[PDB]
Amino acid sequence: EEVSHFYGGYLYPPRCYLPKKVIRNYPGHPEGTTALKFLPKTGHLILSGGNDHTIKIWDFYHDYECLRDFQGHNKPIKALRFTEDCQSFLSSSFDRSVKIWDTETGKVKTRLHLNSTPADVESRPTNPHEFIVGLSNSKILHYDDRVSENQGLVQTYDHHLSSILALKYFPDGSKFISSSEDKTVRIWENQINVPIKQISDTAQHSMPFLNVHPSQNYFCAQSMDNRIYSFSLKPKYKRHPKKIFKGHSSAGYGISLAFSGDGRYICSGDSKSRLFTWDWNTSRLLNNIKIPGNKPITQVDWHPQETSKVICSGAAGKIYVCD
Amino acid sequence: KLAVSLQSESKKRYEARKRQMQNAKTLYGVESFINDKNKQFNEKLSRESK
Amino acid sequence: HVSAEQILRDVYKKGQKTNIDILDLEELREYQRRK
Amino acid sequence: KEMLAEARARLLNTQGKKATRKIRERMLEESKRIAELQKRRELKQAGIN
RNA sequence: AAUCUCUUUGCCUUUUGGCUUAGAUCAAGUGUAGUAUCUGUUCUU
RNA sequence: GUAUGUCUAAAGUUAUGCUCUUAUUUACUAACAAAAUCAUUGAACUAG
Repeated sequence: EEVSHFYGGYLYPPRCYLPKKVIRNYPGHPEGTTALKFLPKTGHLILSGGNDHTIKIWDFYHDYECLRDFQGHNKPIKALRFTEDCQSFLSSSFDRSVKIWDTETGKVKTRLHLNSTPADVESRPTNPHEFIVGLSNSKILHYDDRVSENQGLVQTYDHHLSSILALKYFPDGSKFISSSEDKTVRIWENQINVPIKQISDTAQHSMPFLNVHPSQNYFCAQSMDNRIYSFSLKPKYKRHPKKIFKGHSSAGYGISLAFSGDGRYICSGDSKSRLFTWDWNTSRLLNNIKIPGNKPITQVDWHPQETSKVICSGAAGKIYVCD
Repeated sequence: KLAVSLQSESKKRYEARKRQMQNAKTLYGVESFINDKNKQFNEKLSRESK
Repeated sequence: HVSAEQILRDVYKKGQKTNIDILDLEELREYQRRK
Repeated sequence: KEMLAEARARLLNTQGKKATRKIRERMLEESKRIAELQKRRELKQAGIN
């Protein structure tokens, strides 16, 4: 049985620079924060999840209070993803369930009882009804909540050989990228169980995280070799030989990476409680802010409109803002 | 004092060999090689011409 | 001019190409067992 | 120019199929090892030993 | 009397681990695809 | 086409200059492919 509490709709919206220091913090999740995302396009709200099995929305402006709390999972939160219209968000949990939450009323629009851990969930940028779930059993499930047949499971992608690590749609929603514990990255056409591209190499390590650069020309992948690689988003999608970002530590942690609103910079968490930031053109490391708590900072996100406000969190539980 | 003297002399010898290896890895003039072990082998062959 | 010596220097340069940490006793046991 | 490129490539190789597969297998074994520790660490942080 | 760095000498310290008929033969190929790769042009710098 | 190897992921809970867009060149790989001169005929067939 799900529950939700309100504390205030809030969805209506009320050249970048390097961040330099932590300006403020939020209570976050006591046992650790496992998911953190800014509200699309305007970033006036922060959605987060953690080990307390709860999900929380926090105001990024005014009094910085928590506005809505969602309690519908019996185990830690694994992934969180907003829809194109912000009207809903998806949540996955170690309880083997994916739930769609109405961002405003906190009512569950849909429930999926899975037979495997939903390692990552993603929603189609051009259709809020379509969502894909990456499973620990290596399959990727595509659902269309409008379809009642088989609970809306319209497609299954099964070429990966090991647990899915991350999922990321192309900005136009025609194709999506997937990464897996099988050490390969694959690009898929929507609803077609055929990978149009496969990215694999002898020295290429598994990539626990994927993101797309604001220009839509390249995508970046956090790799277990403590490096960030970049790949073209145009046909053949070759790896960019020079845009490699190095300096941080991430091996053994699913550390997220984000891009500045203007795409001038790239930033990422660090396993030693720090926030690194590199120049997108030369890939030179420009800063590494120390975050309180002395715990791995696995969650990092850059505000879509602010010039330099970044948010980060991790095993310490509290959420910190850098600027 | 004995344990410390043995540790310090082992350390000194180890670092001396480390520097010697960096020198060997940067000297040139030896016959063409395709990898580091091949370089060390060609250098060994060169020491026989003495 | 190309030379055999130049070719082999380019071969040498062509061929001449992660720090995990142990956080607790269980990882130390895994590491020691493997070693 | 293509002749020189092919020559440099064939002149570089030194190990047979088995040794080369052992190299790629050791790299894969390491990536599997790190994925195993990542999952174990997430579980540990959640109080699930 | 005790450091530091040079140079020589010594040490070679990641410094070729069997056998047979050189063990044997081959290295002319269409479409499409996959991977790597090449020149140029703008762009990055 | 094999030999053969690997995988199968909850629960049956053990107490705390340097790049990019893109049109080509070259190499390697593909039991993928019934390809028009030289009363209808390679045709289901080849493996350490």
